[PDB]
Amino acid sequence: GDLELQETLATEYFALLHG
Amino acid sequence: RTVDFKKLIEQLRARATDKAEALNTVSQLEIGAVDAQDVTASAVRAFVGALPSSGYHFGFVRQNVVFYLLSHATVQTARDPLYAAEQLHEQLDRFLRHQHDGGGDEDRLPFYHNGATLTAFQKLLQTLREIQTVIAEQSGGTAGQQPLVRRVITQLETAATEARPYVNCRAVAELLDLTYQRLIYWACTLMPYVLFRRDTDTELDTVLLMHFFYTHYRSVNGDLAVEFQNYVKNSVRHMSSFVSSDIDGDQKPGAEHMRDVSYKLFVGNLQARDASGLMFPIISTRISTVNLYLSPERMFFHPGLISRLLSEEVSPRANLDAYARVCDRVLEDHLHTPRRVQRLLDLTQMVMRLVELGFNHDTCAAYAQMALIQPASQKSSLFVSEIREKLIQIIYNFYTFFMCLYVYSPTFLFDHRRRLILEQHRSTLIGSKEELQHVWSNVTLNVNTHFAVQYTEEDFEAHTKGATEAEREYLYRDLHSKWGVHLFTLRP
Repeated sequence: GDLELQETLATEYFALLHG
Repeated sequence: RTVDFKKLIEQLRARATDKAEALNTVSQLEIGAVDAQDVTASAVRAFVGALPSSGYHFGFVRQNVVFYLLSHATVQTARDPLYAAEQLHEQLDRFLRHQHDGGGDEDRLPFYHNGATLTAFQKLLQTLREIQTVIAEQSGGTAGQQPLVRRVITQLETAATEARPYVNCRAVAELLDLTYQRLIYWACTLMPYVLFRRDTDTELDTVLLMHFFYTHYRSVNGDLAVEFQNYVKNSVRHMSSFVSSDIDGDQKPGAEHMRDVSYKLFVGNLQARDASGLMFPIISTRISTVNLYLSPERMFFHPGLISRLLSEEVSPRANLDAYARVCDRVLEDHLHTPRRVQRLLDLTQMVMRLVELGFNHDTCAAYAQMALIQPASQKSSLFVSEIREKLIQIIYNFYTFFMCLYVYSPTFLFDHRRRLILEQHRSTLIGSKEELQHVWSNVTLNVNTHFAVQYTEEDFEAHTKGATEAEREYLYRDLHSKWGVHLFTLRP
């Protein structure tokens, strides 16, 4: 359940980039 | 979100003896998304073969692999919602027939089953087909009416309540969101012009309403130009009453933004443009002529007074109780709306009554940017400052509502996007300031009121009426990954 947290954090980082 | 499930099949049958690796792989497949075209009968048949164990979730997909797959598949990336969806549907039909050859029964809870999943999915595909056909037929291809709009939104809400139990699937959610975005974008502009006309309106009020209608909706309404041309010549002794000399036209504040809408009426044709940047006589934005020549309720259609009131450049001697009472009335009327989630028909009615107020999304944004452009410190009376803060309230909640309506959908993805939307709108709307605390609370209340998507705990209990202690785990995990909140705890 750690790699899924990695992917969620990466998606949040991409969302911050988009913002 | 893309994940190549073929390499996932490679991983699955490379390490089929380990349950943990298969569970991890199916987990990132669930959080990931798969193209429909990449899915064939052989593909997910090899998916089944690569994990022939049936521990808890492996068995769960043995009974309900179709529903699990459609809960995470993506179709929008390949620009073929209906086509890829139906291709996926017939290959899943092949899957269901293969399983029926293996054996067929309505095992577990009858609410969800592979055959039931296929039936629901094909019903959804049909509804998508009528949605596309009605959009194509009532838009006249690629470019009264009110009862027709009411009827069509009635069949759309019927299809919605048919598909209401199926919201927690990524493919279904994105299809529904796309359909609703299309329908809302279509309906926001296709509103008629019956309610603008009234007896107390003057010539300036009606012509300004008509400019707003033209700049807001011109797709298939081609009779406007002739009516405007006739109305210009009918009111020959009227436009000269509230117009100033061209020498002192552009110098007065607020008229610079009004020049675009003004030249449209001066030239005599909305199709004309002020490309040369020429100078034309300017309607007097001063309230001394405004109150005498137009009704106060139509002020938001008039950009000059909005700009001047936000800029606080209006003389204190000038009377402004007209828009004061008008804005108080509209604010009280719109705040008193119930907190309950308005129905799609009710949402459309409230959107069209908002449009009747002249609040256009582009106009709202372009005239709300100046509110932060305007200086914070200025010399003013009490009531003008109250009007400016109420203007901030109304305009900014309208802007947030519209920018959230364009992505509105009764699905988890709308909330997932709207949390970040609210964060960005907090960072931009308020910045580091504090005097926007109460307006921010009101805006949050409005956005959580009109756009509230609600999932019932009893709805999930029906979702898991026959599900045993095993299937709760991954269903709850998917719900948490989608919504992002620990929205219940299962303690039977």
